[PDB]
Amino acid sequence: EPQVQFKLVLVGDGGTGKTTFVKRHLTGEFEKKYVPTLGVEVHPLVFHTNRGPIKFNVWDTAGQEKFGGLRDGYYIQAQCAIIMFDVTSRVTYKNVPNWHRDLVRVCENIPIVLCGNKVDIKDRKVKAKSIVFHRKKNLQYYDISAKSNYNFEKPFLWLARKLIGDPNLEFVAMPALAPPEVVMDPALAAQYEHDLEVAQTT
Amino acid sequence: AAQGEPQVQFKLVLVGDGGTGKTTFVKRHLTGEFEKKYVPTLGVEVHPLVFHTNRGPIKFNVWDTAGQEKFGGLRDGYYIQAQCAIIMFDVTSRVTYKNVPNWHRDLVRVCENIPIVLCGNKVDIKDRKVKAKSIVFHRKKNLQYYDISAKSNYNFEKPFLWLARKLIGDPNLEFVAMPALAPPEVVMDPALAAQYEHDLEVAQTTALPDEDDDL
Ligand SMILES: Nc1nc2c(ncn2[C@@H]2O[C@H](COP(=O)(O)OP(=O)(O)O)[C@@H](O)[C@H]2O)c(=O)[nH]1
Ligand SMILES: Nc1nc2c(ncn2[C@@H]2O[C@H](COP(=O)(O)OP(=O)(O)O)[C@@H](O)[C@H]2O)c(=O)[nH]1
Ligand SMILES: [Mg+2]
Ligand SMILES: [Mg+2]
Repeated sequence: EPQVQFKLVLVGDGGTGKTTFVKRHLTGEFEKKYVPTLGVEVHPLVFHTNRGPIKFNVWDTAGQEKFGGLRDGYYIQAQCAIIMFDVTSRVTYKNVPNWHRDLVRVCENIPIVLCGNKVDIKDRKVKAKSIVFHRKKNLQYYDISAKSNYNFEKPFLWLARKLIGDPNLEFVAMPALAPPEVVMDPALAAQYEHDLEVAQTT
Repeated sequence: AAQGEPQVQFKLVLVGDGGTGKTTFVKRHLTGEFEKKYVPTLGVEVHPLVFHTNRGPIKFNVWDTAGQEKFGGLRDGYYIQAQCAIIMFDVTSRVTYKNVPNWHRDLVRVCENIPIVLCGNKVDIKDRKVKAKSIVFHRKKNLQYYDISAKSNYNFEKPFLWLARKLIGDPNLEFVAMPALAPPEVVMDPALAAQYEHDLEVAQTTALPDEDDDL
């Protein structure tokens, strides 16, 4: 018996929280592999479902998105992807169409999740209403906070259900995660769950 | 004290045009059909549908008509004190889907804002007429849509699980075992159903806003 494993490419502008988000899964950070010529650290994030164990091999840049775009060798053969932006910085959100264009060019029809990071910060600029355009392009969306572990499992559980072809798949146990570095205010979480229902109802 | 401690129970009214499959749908729960009670003043059968959740047992008292919706509207006593509802139509007959707004408006006049599920029945029939493209304009205030097939038991538990989450105020509530159901009288194609479920989700997002200024 082999191992069920998928290549996942994590992309988005420099400074949005890609490396802080991938590093919450403790054992994946411990067993990571650095490949200098591709400009990547591949993290093996194992998750335990009701039908057995699965492995997401998450590709995280080495910081070469700050002064340029990514090569075709980073994208080739990916089976799924995450695009990230910061919700306190509008320029990171406006570059989302161009990250999506690269994924489509090299990989065609793969399941992709869009993530808005840094929702623990009070003065938010990009809100639920501005994500409607991306949902019409077939991206799935979640509000995330990498520092407090808010909604960490959501992107990986939606991607596992799509790939396997089972809408009733569940995780039976959570992976060991880095302890929260900030508190996710509970009044802000309830308001943002309300914003998303109002924007996407009907 | 199990008998002293009451029962959690809700009145559910089941409404929609004559011939849409309401009686057939409510009869799939076998113990509900065996224990039903007749009310002669209003002409209704009340079926006690028991479901077992992760926090314990609950009971939906379903009020099914005796066919007086075929000749006209229903009296005020049928609707009074309902806590939730189901509105049904037939996907091979377009006049039943066009009367959906009139059934909704009767509900809100007597009962105001109770939680409602809209069901499109008879998705086992090959030549389907009302599809997902036409259905995604009706889901608005306090309402949810599910495709359904009463003869094959397709999606039977979905309307009842969405309503229990809304009535109790618990979005993580689950059913821990299924009720005994009448054995299927026709097969629902598994590849057809998944296609139909994906069609509703993509029709959802194509109807949506994209108009600046929304609060
Ligand atoms: N408060 C807060 N700061 C965050 C969060 N995610 C990232 N940051 C900050 O954003 C900066 C860049 O993070 P980094 O992981 O290097 O992002 P990357 O360049 O996309 O890989 C750092 O100062 C982080 O501490 C978040 O969830 N909350
Ligand atoms: N094939 C099929 N026929 C159905 C289904 N539901 C209802 N019918 C048929 O539709 C007709 C009306 O059913 P009935 O339960 O009397 O509906 P009511 O008047 O709304 O209470 C009958 O001939 C049923 O057998 C279904 O899921 N599949
Ligand atoms: Mg980085
Ligand atoms: Mg009937």
